Amino acid sequence: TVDSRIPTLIRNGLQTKKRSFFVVVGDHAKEAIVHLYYIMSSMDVRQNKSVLWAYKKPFELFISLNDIRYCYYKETDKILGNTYGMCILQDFEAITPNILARTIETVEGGGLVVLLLKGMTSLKQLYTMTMDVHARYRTEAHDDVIARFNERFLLSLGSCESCLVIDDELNVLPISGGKGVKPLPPPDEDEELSPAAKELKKIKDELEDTQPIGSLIKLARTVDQAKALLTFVDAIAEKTLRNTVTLTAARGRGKSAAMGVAIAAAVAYGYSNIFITSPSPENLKTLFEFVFKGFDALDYKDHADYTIIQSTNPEFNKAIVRVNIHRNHRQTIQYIRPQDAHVLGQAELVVIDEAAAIPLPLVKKLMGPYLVFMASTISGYEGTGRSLSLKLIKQLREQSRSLKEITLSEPIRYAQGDNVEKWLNTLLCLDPDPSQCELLHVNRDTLFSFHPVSEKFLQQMVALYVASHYKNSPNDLQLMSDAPAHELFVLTGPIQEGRLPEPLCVIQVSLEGKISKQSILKSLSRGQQPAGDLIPWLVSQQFQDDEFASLSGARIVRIATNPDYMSMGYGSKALQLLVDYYEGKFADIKVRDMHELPPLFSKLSERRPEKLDYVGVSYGLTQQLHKFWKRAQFVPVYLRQTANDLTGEHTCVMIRPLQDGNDPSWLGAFAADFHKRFLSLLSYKFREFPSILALTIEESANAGAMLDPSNAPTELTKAELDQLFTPFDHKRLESYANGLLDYHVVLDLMPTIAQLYFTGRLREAVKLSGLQQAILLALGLQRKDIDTLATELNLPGSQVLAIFMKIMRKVTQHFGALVSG
Amino acid sequence: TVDSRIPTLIRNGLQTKKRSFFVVVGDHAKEAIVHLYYIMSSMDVRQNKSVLWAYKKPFELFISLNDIRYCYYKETDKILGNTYGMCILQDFEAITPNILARTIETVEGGGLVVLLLKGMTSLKQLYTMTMDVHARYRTEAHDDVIARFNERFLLSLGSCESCLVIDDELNVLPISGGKGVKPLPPPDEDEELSPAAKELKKIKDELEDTQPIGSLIKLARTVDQAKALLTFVDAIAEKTLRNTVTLTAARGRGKSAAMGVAIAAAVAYGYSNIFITSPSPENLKTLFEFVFKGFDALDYKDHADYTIIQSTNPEFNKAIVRVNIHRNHRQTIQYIRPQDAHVLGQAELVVIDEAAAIPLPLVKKLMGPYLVFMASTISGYEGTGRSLSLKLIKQLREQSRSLKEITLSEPIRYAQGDNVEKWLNTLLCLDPDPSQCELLHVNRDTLFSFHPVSEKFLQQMVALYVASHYKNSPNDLQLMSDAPAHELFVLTGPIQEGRLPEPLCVIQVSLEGKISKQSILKSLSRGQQPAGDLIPWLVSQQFQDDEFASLSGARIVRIATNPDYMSMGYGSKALQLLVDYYEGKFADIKVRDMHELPPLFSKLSERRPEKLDYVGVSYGLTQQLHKFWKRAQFVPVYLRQTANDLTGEHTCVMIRPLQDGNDPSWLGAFAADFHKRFLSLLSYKFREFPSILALTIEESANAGAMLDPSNAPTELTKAELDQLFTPFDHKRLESYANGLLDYHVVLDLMPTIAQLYFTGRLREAVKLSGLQQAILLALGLQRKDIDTLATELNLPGSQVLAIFMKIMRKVTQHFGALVSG
Ligand SMILES: CC(C)(COP(=O)(O)OP(=O)(O)OC[C@H]1O[C@@H](n2cnc3c(N)ncnc32)[C@@H](O)[C@@H]1OP(=O)(O)O)[C@@H](O)C(=O)NCCC(=O)NCCSCC(=O)Nc1ccn([C@@H]2O[C@H](CO)[C@H](O)[C@@H]2O)c(=O)n1
Ligand SMILES: CC(C)(COP(=O)(O)OP(=O)(O)OC[C@H]1O[C@@H](n2cnc3c(N)ncnc32)[C@@H](O)[C@@H]1OP(=O)(O)O)[C@@H](O)C(=O)NCCC(=O)NCCSCC(=O)Nc1ccn([C@@H]2O[C@H](CO)[C@H](O)[C@@H]2O)c(=O)n1
Ligand SMILES: Nc1ncnc2c1ncn2[C@@H]1O[C@H](COP(=O)(O)OP(=O)(O)O)[C@@H](O)[C@H]1O
Ligand SMILES: Nc1ncnc2c1ncn2[C@@H]1O[C@H](COP(=O)(O)OP(=O)(O)O)[C@@H](O)[C@H]1O
Repeated sequence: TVDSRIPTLIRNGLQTKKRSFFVVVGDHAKEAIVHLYYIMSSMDVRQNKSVLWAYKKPFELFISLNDIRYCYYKETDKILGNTYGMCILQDFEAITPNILARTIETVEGGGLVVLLLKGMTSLKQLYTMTMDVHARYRTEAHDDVIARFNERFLLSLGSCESCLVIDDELNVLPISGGKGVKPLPPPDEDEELSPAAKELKKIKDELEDTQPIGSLIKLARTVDQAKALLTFVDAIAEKTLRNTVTLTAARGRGKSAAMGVAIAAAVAYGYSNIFITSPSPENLKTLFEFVFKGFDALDYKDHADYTIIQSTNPEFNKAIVRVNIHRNHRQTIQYIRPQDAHVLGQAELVVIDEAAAIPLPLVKKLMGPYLVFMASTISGYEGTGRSLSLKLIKQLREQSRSLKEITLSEPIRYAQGDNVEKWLNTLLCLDPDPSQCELLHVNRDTLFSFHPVSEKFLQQMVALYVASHYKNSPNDLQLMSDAPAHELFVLTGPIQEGRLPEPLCVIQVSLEGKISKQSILKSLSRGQQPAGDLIPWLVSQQFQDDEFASLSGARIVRIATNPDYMSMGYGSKALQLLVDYYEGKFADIKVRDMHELPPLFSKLSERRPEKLDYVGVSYGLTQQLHKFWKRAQFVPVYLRQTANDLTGEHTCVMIRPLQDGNDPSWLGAFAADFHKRFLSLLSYKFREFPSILALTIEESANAGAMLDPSNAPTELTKAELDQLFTPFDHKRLESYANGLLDYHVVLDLMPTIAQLYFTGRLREAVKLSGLQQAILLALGLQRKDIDTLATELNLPGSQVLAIFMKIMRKVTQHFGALVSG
Repeated sequence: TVDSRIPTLIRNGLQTKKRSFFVVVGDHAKEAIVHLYYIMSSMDVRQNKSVLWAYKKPFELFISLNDIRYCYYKETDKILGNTYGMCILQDFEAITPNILARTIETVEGGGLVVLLLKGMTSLKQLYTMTMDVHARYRTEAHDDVIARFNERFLLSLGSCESCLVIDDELNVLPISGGKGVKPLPPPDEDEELSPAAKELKKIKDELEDTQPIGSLIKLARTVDQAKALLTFVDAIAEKTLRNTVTLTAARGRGKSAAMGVAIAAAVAYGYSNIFITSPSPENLKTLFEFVFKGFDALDYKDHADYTIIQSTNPEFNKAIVRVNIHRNHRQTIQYIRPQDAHVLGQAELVVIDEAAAIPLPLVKKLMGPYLVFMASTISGYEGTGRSLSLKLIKQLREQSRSLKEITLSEPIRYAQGDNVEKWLNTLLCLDPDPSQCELLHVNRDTLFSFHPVSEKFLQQMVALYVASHYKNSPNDLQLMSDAPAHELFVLTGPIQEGRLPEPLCVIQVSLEGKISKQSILKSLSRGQQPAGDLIPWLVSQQFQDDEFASLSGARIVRIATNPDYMSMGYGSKALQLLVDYYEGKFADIKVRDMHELPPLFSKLSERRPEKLDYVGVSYGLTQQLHKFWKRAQFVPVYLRQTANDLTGEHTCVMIRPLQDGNDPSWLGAFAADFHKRFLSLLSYKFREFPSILALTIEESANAGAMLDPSNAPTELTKAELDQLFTPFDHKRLESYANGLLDYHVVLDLMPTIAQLYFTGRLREAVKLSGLQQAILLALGLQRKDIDTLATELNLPGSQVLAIFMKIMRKVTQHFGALVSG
């Protein structure tokens, strides 16, 4: 006698085409799943689909009757863009937030989601379970890890109306939030149909006569997708290259699939040069899948009218790089990286999938005097921050000849308003004068306790620091929840009682350091790296130092303010409060844990700070971001040569010696060493730096070198000048300074003069303005051509020569005076 | 009573459609020309065309009745691709060989060519005329200039059968070679027509039905041009991109015009991406002229089916850069420079006009997996050497899927076998064991005396040294003929009597130097440059030296061997003979000058050489050419940073101190100064040099610095090493040498280590192989990326790191031993 709730929930999910959720507890879950599949199959025959099964590393007879796909947790990326009738998760030890999102969105509506839990006497042991991720965050300085994600995961099962926590012998648990589910009325679909379906049938048959719309539009499944297809084709049909269509929606809405049909329409419309740009070739798996689907709807013949060129040479062997069409005249569909903007000088259509993830300058150069298609993801898994989307939307409007924007709401695989989708979005959190503001430390125990007040703030703070991420990674939530030493700080204004304060800025601080001299020397003699810390474990390796790792410090993992209050002062003010705080300036029912709840908003005054020596931040170098860090008295110590592939910017590490009463000389050695490294390294992979940006780093690094008085530079004597330049070199300089010689001859002297000036030897003798320093820096250490410098400075080439010659007569006169005197 | 020869010659030229030549002598030539035009017009009405007139800086009534175009001698390039019924040259002072060719080829068949000569008592004063060109060759060391081109010009008038040296009062001179011209038989063209015309009419009407050939083929004027059109279109019609058509002919044959119709055919055939590459946009004036002519034959409508985009922004405002076609789908015709090979990744047709003038590597990268059209000029004005054409033809055959070659012979504007064309080609000369060979000095007085034996050798030697010129410049003949100090040397084998020796190698040596210390200081204090000499006038300016210009030397203006005997030894052997020779090791009838003729083949033994200090050569740097010069014991002194636009290579100057018994130390200072300049300048515009090529220059320059013993480098002491690297830098080096650190960290030390090695400080301490030196040179002084180095060396990137790490453990151990010891 099976319980009647399981058949009731299964029928409810199938009738409305919304996913159902189940969790099995026990060591004999094989009996449960086969009974679950029996109920699902005995009530409907349209669900005999693939049963996705994921593990890290009778039932025997039944597994040989239905299609089962076994996919590894690390290999779950291969099932992207697919559809399965049931998702199964077996090993709890490896279901990260990223994996949970990936294996859930690939389930069709009306299916089942079943999660396998190992044999348990009671469910109270799940909150303290070990994982495969706390093993990452273990450090010798901070080892103990408190598991909080499992606490939130088990408490959130009650907030899902389609979740049934089933048992080994088919029994329901009180923690399940769907125990009170009532059966739906019997379906009546013989004549009555959903209004969206009637609207979808209306638009399909209305344009059936017209071609190529009549054949392509049958591929659409939603009204929102269909309206995008007409919007795309309408731009194509005008045969005018002054259009631009921007599409934004969530993940799983069909923007990429609708993008492919738009491209297939353009091919049939007589378009020769078609280009696709995307952050990764992986994102084009579905886009190129529906181009062929659209081609099949157009009755194109394989190996006769089109060919598929697969770029199997690189690691992404499955990626499609080019498709050639030779029906009447040779038409082509080429996939290029966003950086390759030179090929687009002859194009007619550019499709930019996931344009939000592309850096804004790349999109700016990608768009030209042709037709551009754009798609973006604003919510859901792998979403984008609201700030970058706003920047992209505003930028396109400035360029506007015609721009049209559309949106998609209804999903494809599951009905809108899905219960499991809402539960997962909530679980992963996918979607005043500064002087009066005060910083508050957020207690992580109450924050992730799934309390209604706690949950509301968690959504606000999560959306605060993911508002600028190029891609939304849910694994960061696992990081904050289960970190051993990460502390969360929020800056709020003066807020009255009864109203939760609005987070104006969120700072995540990780405690780093306390490295024993044995541990550093053990691994500095090898190539292995625990990578528990970043700032102490990099400066020690980069500088081959032994004392810095022994210090104790903090790493600013993430700092973000509200996008509405940007450039107002709520970020710098939070940093100063955080800096002063570390300076010691402030002296089987499983209900939510109502007890053991400390004040969520524990003020900094009532908590004693730790004794810290420095604060460090590792961040992607940008001119605006660097200016903010330098304002907070940070000095660079490191700057990675290999620019990040996704963003195109170099990682920069800054360290501030916040502790007062301590020697500011251990950092003076680090800043000086980097400063002398930067000058010589300005020609290796730093040649692409703008002159102004590279100058600012040099000034900041030089300022940091002044923390140590022993690093003060000495003047240049006459004896040193003679050792550096032969009399032939001097006579060349005098003639050029008089305007009697071309500048090309005196060009080998750039490294000598520029190094002398920027190392401080010539800095006090001759004073140069901001513009002259930038030209000398580029010509001397970046080895930039004059024409390249003229373009970058937005100045004529002759004017650059005039400024450069001004630099010489200042240097030439001092050199002559030094030798003569 | 006018003489009957002028009407007879005019009728002869008109009937056969060959140009006629006249020369007028006197101060009242206006009476002669108007009588000449009267005879021309009174006998035919199809000659009332434009009368081109060129000057540097009644008749009044008659000039207002006919079209006259006045063009400046320097501005004669604007009449390129035009057609005129009569060419007039007035000022003898500026009719250079280049100008003479330019103003002659633009005359239609049957027209007149009249050259105006100022009033003369006798013609004997023409041989000694000053010009506007000898003013260039005047030098303070060598001032007197003997005019020989005018001597050859006046003697060659007798070798032209259509040249009548007319007088002021219509009288003929004995020097004229057409005084015995007999009248042609009366024409019979009512029914009888030339066989070429019948063949031309046959091919036009045969393909009249077929389109787009039927309309385009009417543009052809010769059978050879027509056969090219069918050859071009046949490649287009196959719709297969595995074809390549190479066209070679003389200048004025119609290769460019036939190229345009081929492009217009491709547009009508459904070709979207069409690209044109040429050395200069000027060469495309006629090609783009006939594309529109072909478009008009296709009845394309301006501003409705095609648009003309003119690149007026640069200096070549008349150049057409792009043409867009939007009849059915957007088709385009884009003009790109040969260097821009990245855009061709999507193309369907590439037209390479004047492919011979393009460097071979550029053509190699221009051709890809598409259809390529090629045209070249092999003879006539602005021709190309036989060596480069052979290199291009062979290279294409190696790449062969299908290749077809065609040729054109019959001209367009004038009938084949034109008398004036043959006279001009002759006038401008447009078209054994080495141990047994001996060098011979060619006497310039007899060489340019127009003697039948002398003329035959002149054609062989001219074709010898223009066999490698990218473009054929006839002004060089004016240089050799009227130079004040240039001496011509030819190397011949042992040849029996009665047979003129075959020139195996020709060397043109210009005597340079003897600059007073006042003259150098006068202009070294200013920016003006007489530019009479090159090697003494550049080393003095580049090095700010005062003694080198006072020396006496020789410049090897041009050295070329027979293309059949290349890489055999006839060039190096001639150089050694020339070097030893300067070392003093060898103790109104105007007939051709039969008297005053020295031995044309005066041996070096019977002529006393001049006391010389050095021999210098200015040449375009190539790896093969540099190896030959270094073998002859030459050392570089200069290397221009700005690569030549046409060829893409940098000018290099080498100097050899051939004089024995003299101090080889004045050059040791020059070579050492360049060697220290090259190391620092390897990052400014020399970054494009291959590692092997840049290494060879460094070795050669370093070897030259050894001529001065005082320039020998000293060893590196322990004190110097500590001054260069801080203990942090040393500890970084030890860790990397052990394989305990990434190579990116130890990268700022490249300029320090590479400079130390290549300056000689570390050269004797540590020995590096040829491959290791090249990697260290590029990574240290060229700042090349590893991936760039891996591609250039045709080696995997990991292997480059392995070799680079080998370089360190040699340097690291010496540094440790130096400090420890
Ligand atoms: C706005 C803000 C800076 C200050 O906020 P404020 O508004 O409060 O500025 P304030 O008024 O105080 O001073 C005024 C002065 O600030 C300046 N300023 C004004 N506006 C801007 C501006 N828009 N940008 C910059 N500077 C600005 C200046 O212009 C002005 O000078 P001015 O005064 O006269 O005008 C800060 O709060 C904020 O939200 N930044 C956005 C989030 C962020 O990135 N924070 C830094 C994180 S570091 C550790 C870290 O994790 N790094 C990473 C990052 C990514 N990745 C990977 O890449 C992927 C995603 O990228 C992937 O996810 C992965 O993660 C990674 O691996 N590691
Ligand atoms: C062939 C030749 C070198 C030796 O002749 P050989 O056959 O005899 O060589 P040999 O047997 O003695 O030694 C064997 C060794 O020679 C080597 N070697 C073997 N074959 C080659 C090879 N094909 N090329 C190179 N090196 C080779 C080596 O590979 C082998 O080593 P290996 O041994 O084991 O194998 C010489 O004779 C010759 O024709 N060179 C062609 C004409 C030329 O350019 N001469 C130099 C002129 S400099 C002053 C000057 O005016 N410069 C310019 C030039 C242009 N421009 C502007 O650019 C426009 C036009 O460009 C425009 O017109 C304007 O003018 C300008 O402004 N200024
Ligand atoms: N018109 C359609 N017809 C059928 N399936 C579709 C359609 N549109 C989307 N899908 C489903 O959605 C998946 C594609 O993901 P999609 O939502 O297009 O990515 P994105 O979120 O980038 O738009 C495919 O696996 C497919 O099953
Ligand atoms: N098919 C043609 N019809 C008329 N004129 C032509 C034709 N072909 C060549 N010409 C004449 O030749 C000139 C073009 O020079 P051309 O010989 O094509 O240059 P290239 O020597 O590079 O082929 C034009 O001025 C034109 O008058």
